[PDB]
Amino acid sequence: PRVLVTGALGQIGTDLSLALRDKFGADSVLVSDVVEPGAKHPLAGLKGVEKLDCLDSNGFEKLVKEFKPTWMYHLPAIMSVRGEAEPDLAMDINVNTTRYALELARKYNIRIFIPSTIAAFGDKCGKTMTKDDTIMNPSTVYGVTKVYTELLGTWYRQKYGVDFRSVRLPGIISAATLPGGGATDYAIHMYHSALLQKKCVCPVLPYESLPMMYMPDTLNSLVKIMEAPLEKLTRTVYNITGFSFSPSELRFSIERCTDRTIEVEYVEGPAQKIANSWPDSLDDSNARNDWGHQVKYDIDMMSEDMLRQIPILHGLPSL
Amino acid sequence: MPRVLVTGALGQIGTDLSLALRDKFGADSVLVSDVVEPGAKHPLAGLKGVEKLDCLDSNGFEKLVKEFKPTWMYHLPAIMSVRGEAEPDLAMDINVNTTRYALELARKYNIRIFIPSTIAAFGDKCGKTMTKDDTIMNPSTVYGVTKVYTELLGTWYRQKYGVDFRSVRLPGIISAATLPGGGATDYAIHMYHSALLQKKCVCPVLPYESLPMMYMPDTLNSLVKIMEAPLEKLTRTVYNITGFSFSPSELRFSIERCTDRTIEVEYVEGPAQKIANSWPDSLDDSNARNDWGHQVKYDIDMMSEDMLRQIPILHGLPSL
Ligand SMILES: NC(=O)c1ccc[n+]([C@@H]2O[C@H](COP(=O)([O-])OP(=O)(O)OC[C@H]3O[C@@H](n4cnc5c(N)ncnc54)[C@H](O)[C@@H]3O)[C@@H](O)[C@H]2O)c1
Ligand SMILES: NC(=O)c1ccc[n+]([C@@H]2O[C@H](COP(=O)([O-])OP(=O)(O)OC[C@H]3O[C@@H](n4cnc5c(N)ncnc54)[C@H](O)[C@@H]3O)[C@@H](O)[C@H]2O)c1
Repeated sequence: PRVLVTGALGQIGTDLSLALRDKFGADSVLVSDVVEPGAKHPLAGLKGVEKLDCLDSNGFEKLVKEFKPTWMYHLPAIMSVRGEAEPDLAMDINVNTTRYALELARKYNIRIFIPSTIAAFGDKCGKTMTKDDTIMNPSTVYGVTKVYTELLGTWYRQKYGVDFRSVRLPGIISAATLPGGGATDYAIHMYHSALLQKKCVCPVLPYESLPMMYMPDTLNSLVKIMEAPLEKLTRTVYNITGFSFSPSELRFSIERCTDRTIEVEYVEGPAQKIANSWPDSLDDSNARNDWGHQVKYDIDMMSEDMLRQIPILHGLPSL
Repeated sequence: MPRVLVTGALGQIGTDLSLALRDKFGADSVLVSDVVEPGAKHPLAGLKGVEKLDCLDSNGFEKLVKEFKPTWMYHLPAIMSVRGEAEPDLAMDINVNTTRYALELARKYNIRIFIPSTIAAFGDKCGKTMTKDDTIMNPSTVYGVTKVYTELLGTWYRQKYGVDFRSVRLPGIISAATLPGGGATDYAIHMYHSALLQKKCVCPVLPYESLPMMYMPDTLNSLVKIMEAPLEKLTRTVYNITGFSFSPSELRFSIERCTDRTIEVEYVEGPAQKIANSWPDSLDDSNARNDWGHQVKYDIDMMSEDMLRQIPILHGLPSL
């Protein structure tokens, strides 16, 4: 198994690149992104890290000819909040990079994973335990580009036999990457605020529940789906979930683990109208039955690990 | 009176729509455009307000919009379902990129913009009988895929920027003015030609494959009416519409009534069959009916009468 990763230096890529390196060995894994890893970044100095802009189809093909992958994880995308503000970049990146990856997957017989997202759903999905097949009316361009990713991948599978595999990831929580202005990124902010003992200004409303998953469960699942025999897969795109929580549910969790009250004021920002159009929870029975998707962390296990790791990885005050 | 721009105008839909808009609103208020120039027997040859514009040329597309200042736009170019399976790269280039440019232009210059979708946007999980406006969409062609994209992108432009994006999922459209090509629903137009010529029709769709269809006069009344409707009457951006549903053998019987003779039709399955089979047999268009008055005058025999009489006149095929 020779594994190419594109968009490999962001939140998912960082940890997935290390996980795959450890399992199949550094010589069987090639990691690429349009930027280079910074000095403090976990993949710096390592070899088998390349620069590739996936918008350059010929460059893309060049790397694939040379490395001869049997597997590819295609991760570059502009996500829900950023996309609303830079839609042109969203459409370019999410539509065209994906187009080229699937064309290379067809031509060089690569098994290709491209993640979708709960942002592919909108307010007609059926908000409670959303099924794998339902109405898709996303309210963000990111979401729109991901419905397209899903349909087009599945068409490549039917038409050419391309082994296209995908999951709808819930919001993903990890320690290793600092927090942005993204929709589910408030969770990652509250951990940091609690460690610094500062005011958390949470843009998502206190009782807005969302499906979420902690990264080690995400890594197990992204490898497991791709190791599975094709024969076992009754579909190309699967909901997976970890657990649903609201920001008040997260604040509690963090208080139980720090034995100290933390400071949260809830003032809505752009993430709230977005999150509200998403499902509260997913039905992932198909992923469970077909290829063994499973979850070992609950919200309190995750907080304990997050409150330990953040001080180690970014020097915030330990607990 | 609106100022209407039509892109993709020389094709099957464009030809008859362009003429209708010219009649109704004045030739002065209608600009139409296409990547090629019209050939001399084309109904739009020799007419004013007919330009050459490649919609993949964003700069060029913008320049014409700037000069003309439309208030409405019908953005028609696409690669359709049978051709798209064979030329997928072209389908994705046309169907995605021109659409993107159109919407940006609609936003930027305040255009009410119509972009047709299709029954081909549905697949075999849609609910095959009397399919709803809102249902599972799992199209089994790249065209279908790009049209789901078009539906959702346009909708997002309505929500995010206030763009008055409007659309319908057209069924198989039947018209006489345009010579039939290789597409799925076009077996129907060929069968009218084979009958006037008294030649074999080798049909690549299987005889009992029912599909939603509509006759051009009705589709024209609907295309104009959806665009005249005031925005507050529209409960949604994308509407199903149909005329009536028929299979190849139904169409053959209907031609045989009018000709009072037998046609020869042999069924040899082609690539149109699998595609067509994944589409709805019929659609629920109640929302379109209630919201903006979508209505239908022709049935299959009114349609055959008119096709068999019109094709000779328009194209010199043997009469009656
Ligand atoms: N993190 C989440 O909570 C989450 C949730 C659901 C789905 N996903 C999906 O997982 C994938 C990865 O998400 P992430 O959280 O790692 O995002 P991220 O923004 O953290 O990482 C994205 C990486 O893509 C790179 N990139 C941008 N343009 C590129 C280009 N033209 N060529 C090559 N690389 C380019 C960026 O430099 C960055 O390293 C995306 O498709 C995303 O939609 C993520
Ligand atoms: N005809 C049907 O039964 C049917 C059904 C459903 C939806 N539609 C939609 O209606 C639209 C028009 O269909 P049609 O049947 O008239 O198609 P057609 O193929 O007959 O006509 C297409 C026209 O678009 C033009 N074109 C191609 N590339 C172009 C470009 N880059 N810039 C400008 N023009 C370009 C072609 O020259 C042609 O004149 C399509 O979006 C189609 O999906 C048609």
